[PDB]
Amino acid sequence: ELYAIAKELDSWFQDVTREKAIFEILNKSNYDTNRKILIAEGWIPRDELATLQARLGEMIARLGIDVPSIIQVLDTNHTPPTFHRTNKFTAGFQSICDCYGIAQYREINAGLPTIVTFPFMFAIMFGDMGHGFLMTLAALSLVLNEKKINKMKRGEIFDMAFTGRYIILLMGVFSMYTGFLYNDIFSKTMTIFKSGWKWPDHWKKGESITATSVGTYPIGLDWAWHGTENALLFSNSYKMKLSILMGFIHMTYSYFFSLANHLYFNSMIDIIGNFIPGLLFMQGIFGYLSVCIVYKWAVDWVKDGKPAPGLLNMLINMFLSPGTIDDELYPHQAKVQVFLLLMALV
Amino acid sequence: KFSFSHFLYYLVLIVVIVYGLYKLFTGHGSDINFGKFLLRTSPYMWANLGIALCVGLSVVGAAWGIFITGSSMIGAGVRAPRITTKNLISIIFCEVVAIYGLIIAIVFSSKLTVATAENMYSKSNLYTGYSLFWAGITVGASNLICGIAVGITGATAAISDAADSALFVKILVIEIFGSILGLLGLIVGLLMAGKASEFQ
Amino acid sequence: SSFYTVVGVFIVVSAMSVLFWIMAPKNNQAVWRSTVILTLAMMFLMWAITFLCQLHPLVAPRRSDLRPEFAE
Amino acid sequence: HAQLSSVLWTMTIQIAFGFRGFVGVFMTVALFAMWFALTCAVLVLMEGT
Amino acid sequence: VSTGKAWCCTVLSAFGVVILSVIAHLFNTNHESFVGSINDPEDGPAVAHTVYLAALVYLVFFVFCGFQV
Amino acid sequence: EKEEAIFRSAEMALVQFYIPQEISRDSAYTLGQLGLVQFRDLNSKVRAFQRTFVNEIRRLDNVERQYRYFYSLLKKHDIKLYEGDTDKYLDGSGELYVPPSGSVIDDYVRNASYLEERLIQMEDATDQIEVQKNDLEQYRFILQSGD
Amino acid sequence: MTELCPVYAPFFGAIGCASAIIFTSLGAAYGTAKSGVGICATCVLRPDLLFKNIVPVIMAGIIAIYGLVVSVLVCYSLGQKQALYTGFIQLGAGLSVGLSGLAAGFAIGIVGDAGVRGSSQQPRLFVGMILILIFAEVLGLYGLIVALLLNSRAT
Repeated sequence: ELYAIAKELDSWFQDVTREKAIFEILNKSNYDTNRKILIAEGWIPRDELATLQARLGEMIARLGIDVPSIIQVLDTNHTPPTFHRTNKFTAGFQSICDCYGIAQYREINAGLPTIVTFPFMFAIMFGDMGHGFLMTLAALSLVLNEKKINKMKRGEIFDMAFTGRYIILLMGVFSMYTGFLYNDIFSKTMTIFKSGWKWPDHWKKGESITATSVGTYPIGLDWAWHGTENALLFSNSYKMKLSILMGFIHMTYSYFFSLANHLYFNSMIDIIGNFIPGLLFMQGIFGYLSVCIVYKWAVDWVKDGKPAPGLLNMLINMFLSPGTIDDELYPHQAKVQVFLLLMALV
Repeated sequence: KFSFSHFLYYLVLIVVIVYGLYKLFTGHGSDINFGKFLLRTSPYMWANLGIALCVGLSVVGAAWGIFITGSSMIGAGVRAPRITTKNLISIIFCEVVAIYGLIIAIVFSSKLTVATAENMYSKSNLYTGYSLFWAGITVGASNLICGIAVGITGATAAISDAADSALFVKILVIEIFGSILGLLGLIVGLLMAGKASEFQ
Repeated sequence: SSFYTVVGVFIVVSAMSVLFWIMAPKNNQAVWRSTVILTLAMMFLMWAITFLCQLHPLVAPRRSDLRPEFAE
Repeated sequence: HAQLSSVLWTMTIQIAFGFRGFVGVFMTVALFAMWFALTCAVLVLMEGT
Repeated sequence: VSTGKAWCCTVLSAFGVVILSVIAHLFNTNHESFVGSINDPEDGPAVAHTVYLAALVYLVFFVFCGFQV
Repeated sequence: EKEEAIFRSAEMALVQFYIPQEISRDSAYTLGQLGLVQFRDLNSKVRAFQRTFVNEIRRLDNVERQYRYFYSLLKKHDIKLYEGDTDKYLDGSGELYVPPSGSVIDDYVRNASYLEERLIQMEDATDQIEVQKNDLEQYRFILQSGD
Repeated sequence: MTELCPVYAPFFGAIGCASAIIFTSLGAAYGTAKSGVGICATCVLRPDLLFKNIVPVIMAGIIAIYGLVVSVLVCYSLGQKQALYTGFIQLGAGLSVGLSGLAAGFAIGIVGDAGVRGSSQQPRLFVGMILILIFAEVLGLYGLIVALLLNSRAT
């Protein structure tokens, strides 16, 4: 008896589940007894409204009832659902971005920027070509065999790996790029271009030599820094200023979605009361710091003969002791600094 | 009433009192010369203890608040997993506490330089050693306090949000006050070390 | 190669980004002209930072263990 | 990540380069096995997450 | 013998062949990142030879486990 | 064409369905297998036990209870379900042109109600005899003791 | 000896080398023990969640890995006639990473226990667990960073 059950129990359960869901949907209809009609309501995308009309026209043709079967679209103040139409590529990024929270109806979807920004922040933090290459191979083992792991049971951890396969692919690729800029393949550095640093002509074994700037390395960190005992100083300066700069840029790019949302929702009051002053504050402090970092890189202090400013100390003095600029970065820096302070305060 | 820790506390108190009275009565009170201890002791012990305790106590406070509020929000999240992303701002403000310590440790590490033996124990080197020591302690201890406070407040916020989402909002203001406390600690540490020169 | 080589690379990157924005395929146009543009932007920004930190360095490589046969 | 990768390279595989002969070959094989196992485990997987 | 161990050792030995081959080449060419330090081995080609032999050992493992894939 | 909804969410429209009561089940199947409608709960302020179609759900929920009890029994006696693709072939999951189940659901309800009792009866028989099986096995193990 | 390089200078370096690995290892041990009690309690009912619940003990382990890194780096900066400056640099690095990883390991243990329990009762709590737990790990990471910054100035 149980074996007879097994050959058909699954189909019975599918049919009964569908029928129960059908009645649970019908409950949400207003049963007008005088008109003998279920007045149902539902959210459907407008581009799919025609599909709905066509398919109901097909079923009514099947039944031959010739009933009105009124698809009466109507205006409403109710908040519509947030539908994001995602491919296999952007599905993982959409899932990770909306796991925090589901976006307000027809506001900017964070998942579309996330597709690039999430893997590439991961890469900036990860930043190795050997490990990025390993991650790329791991992801490709899921993307190339995509049709085989699909329509296949995956458990949970392997299912998590598969659903994120394009996330992991972009992590691996951007990590290879980042490790190229970090000039890291595992522990070791690449030597594919002529170094911008040239060591002295001759030295004694064990002598604490110092390199000289014959130029600048084209793309990536110079391999002359590998194995140097002051590699950490330059690497920390580089990566810390990179973190500050790229974090500011990412924050500004995301913050401009506030402006785009206010424009789309016709909320000029949010533009003037929230977007403009918040933008002025954010720029006049941290974007000032950002353009200041890039300017300090843009100035050849040893050639100019001017003292290289203490940039973090200057940022601190911008608030804890305004006006007393320690080392002049650029002319009239005191006036601009106090103006930015006053603007941020205002 | 007995406990080993209190027994050692009273024992060392008695030993210190007896030693002080012995030195004082014999006319050798100046042998206990904490000032000369401060003068003779290497400034780098003070500076690196300041940095290490800054980051260590900032991390202790951050972690302490983090597991308080994280355990509370995971427990409250069993019925309402929605609580996680909503109240995660508590974990965020606990972590920012340790980031403050990291920033102060970077700033103070900028001061660490090899001072010359002829200039080892000068006024400036002693001043900067004491400055980094006490500024690191100030930032680290304020961060420990603020991390614990923010963790307690965020745990309460997570549980209240589990009770009702409307109660969350006004507890976030309390978390903001807790974060302002740590920010003030950081800026006061910066002011204490602001005029401290490098080791020279 | 002073700072303005960064500006030149910015120019070529911007030309590529505008060109692709114009010529993004219509099938998944938003995904194309968002992902490609953001990859170009972030890759350029990171490269520019890596190049600028090396453009006018304030610290030079310093080591005691470099073997003398590599002095060439 | 950079410091962990450098320390792991120094501790695991770079030791093998100092020995020669078939003992050197065996050390290179086994220490590469350790290096790659820890690179995938600790660096790629444990620290990529 | 089992497919899981066969795949694991095949992949590990493929990475072994590639990585130890490139390391042996870089030692054999006296690349600075591998020989430039006083703390590095003093004679590039000598250690290059043993790293190449290890690469051949992983080649044996790779080909064998392929025979059990 | 259908607007892409990755930069912003797709534009929703609220649709009011005037469905004749006789064709309600067929219509519900049609737009459920169509799969683009999220229904608003108009009866939100009506207690669930007094809602319009409560009994039709209750009978099917009893049927589902019986089916999961059958699955528990199959696991108890170690039988594997067919899990055939017939339902997947019938339900297009992207094609709305499929006919719903007819009166077969009433046959499901009747069959399930009968078969559950059948399984209860034979399970009680097999369980009782198994109890005396275990009892007499223990009795034998006691008696097998030589000294 | 000299005024800059006293014979007692290597004491601070050696004790910092010890301190890094010791305190990071106690932090990792607390994390591993607490989270492993959580895992063993949880997976009696649902062993299918073993490789999810294993994350907190793994993060505790990486804390000790950070400690090992710092201890090795300061160890190879040690010398008999090393300066008192580098002695206290090594002491500061070891103490910072040790105390930070200790606190991080305690937080990881407690959060991982609570998280594995909750994510066994509520599967949607896995992402929450892991995202809090990474935030606890990052504190030991910050201690590692400070230890590296200090050690970069050892001689």
